[PDB]
Amino acid sequence: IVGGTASVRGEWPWQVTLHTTSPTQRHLCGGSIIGNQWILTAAHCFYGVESPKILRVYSGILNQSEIKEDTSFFGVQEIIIHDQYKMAESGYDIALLKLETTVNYTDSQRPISLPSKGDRNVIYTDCWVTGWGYRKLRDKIQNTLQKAKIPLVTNEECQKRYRGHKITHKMICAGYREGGKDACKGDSGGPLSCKHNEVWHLVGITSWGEGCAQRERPGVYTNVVEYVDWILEKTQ
Ligand SMILES: CC(C)(C#N)c1cc(COc2ccccc2CC(=O)O)cc(-c2ccc3c(c2)[C@H](N)CO3)c1
Repeated sequence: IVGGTASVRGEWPWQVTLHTTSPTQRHLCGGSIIGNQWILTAAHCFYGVESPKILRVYSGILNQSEIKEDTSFFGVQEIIIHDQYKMAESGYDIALLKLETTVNYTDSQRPISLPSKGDRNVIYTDCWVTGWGYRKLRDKIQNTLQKAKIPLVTNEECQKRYRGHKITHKMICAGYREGGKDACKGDSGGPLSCKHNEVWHLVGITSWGEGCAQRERPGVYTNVVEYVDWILEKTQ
C-alpha cells in the first residue's frame, strides 16, 4: 500500500496473508475470509504455482514478524481459478482457496460479506484497500498491515486512463486523480472493503494497474458483485 497508514489488531479481520513456501517462505498475496473454509483472492497470484502444497494461509496476522516456526496456519486443500482467467489485465482475476480445516471466528479473524443481493444502486463512498505490499517501487513486503482509503472512479473514467486495455463491468477502479494512495506489489488478492450502513462488504479484489499510485492511473479491482453466482456455486 502506497500512502497508507498502519492498521491495528482486529481492524481488518477478514484479511489474510498467503505465503508460498518454496524456494523460500514469503508473503505472496493477500486474500479475504468469506466463509469458514474459504478465501477469496486473485487468480494471478498463482502463476507458476505447481500445486496447493506450497501454500500456507495465515489469518489473524497484523505484523508479518509475528509469523514464526510455530505460528498456526491453514493448509490449502484446493485452488479454484475462474475458468475464463488468462491474465490479470483481461479480467476474471478471481480465485477461491478451500482450506484444509475451518477457521474459528474471533475478533482477529472473521468473514466479510459479499455485496448484497439487491444493492445494485448503492453508491460506495467509504472504501479501503489493505495489505502488506510495497509502499513505493522496488520496496519489500511491509511488516505491519497497511490501510488506505481510496475513492471509486467510474468505469468510463477508468477506461480513459487505460486506453490500451478493455475495462469491463467485471472490473472496478479506485484511485485519486493526483495519485499518492494505491495498492502495489504484494497487495493483490486482498480486499477493497467498503462500509455501508455500518457493515463492511467485499466490493473489490486488488488486481492490477499501471505502476503504483501514479497520477491518473487508478488501481483496477475485480468487481466482486459480478462474480456472486460463481462464488456461490463454488462454495455451495
Ligand atoms: C512494483 C511493480 C513491479 C510495479 N509497477 C508491480 C509488480 C506486481 C507483480 O506482483 C505479482 C506478480 C505475480 C504474482 C503475485 C504478485 C503480487 C501482486 O500482484 O501484488 C504487482 C504490482 C501491483 C499490484 C497491485 C496493484 C498494482 C500493482 C496497482 N497499483 C493496483 O494494485 C506492481
